[PDB]
Amino acid sequence: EDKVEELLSKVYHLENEVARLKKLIENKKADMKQLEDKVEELLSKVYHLENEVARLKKLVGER
Amino acid sequence: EDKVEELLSKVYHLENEVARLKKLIENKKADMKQLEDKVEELLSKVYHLENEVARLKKLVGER
Amino acid sequence: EDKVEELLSKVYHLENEVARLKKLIENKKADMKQLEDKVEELLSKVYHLENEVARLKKLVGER
Repeated sequence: EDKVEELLSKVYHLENEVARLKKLIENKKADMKQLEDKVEELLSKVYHLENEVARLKKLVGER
Repeated sequence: EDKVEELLSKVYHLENEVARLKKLIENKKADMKQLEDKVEELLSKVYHLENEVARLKKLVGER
Repeated sequence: EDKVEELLSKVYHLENEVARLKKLIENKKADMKQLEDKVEELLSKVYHLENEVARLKKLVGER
């Protein structure tokens, strides 16, 4: 093929691949956000358990 | 340089950079999957601790 | 427009979009690293709570 057609085809292929990757990145970003939310909730559930365990230790006099 | 050579070089550089980024995205996706698994396990370990703490509170009569 | 100008413009647009995506990927990688650290800490906080709960169960004789 002539070089101009070659180039047009390679550029179009790149445009489609960049679009596909941009959609994947976006999806990974949203997945990360959801995971970050779950980790923040886990941090709070753990802190609550730490306080409940401390209170049980005080009740039974465990140092 | 002539514009056709310029373009061919810029396109090749883009192809290599898009490949490199596609491999990075793929790697980030797999890392996310593994992390999601660890977070699901943490959710279960926390729920189990919540049940064990509740049962201890009942045993000692802690409201 | 002539095809050479067309191509130069499409290539420049691709270069800018690839740069933008590379910066997003990099940012997602660093966010993942920070999240992985928080998950490793959560794993340790959970293990510690499991040991504290086990010790409380032994103290009160709960099987």
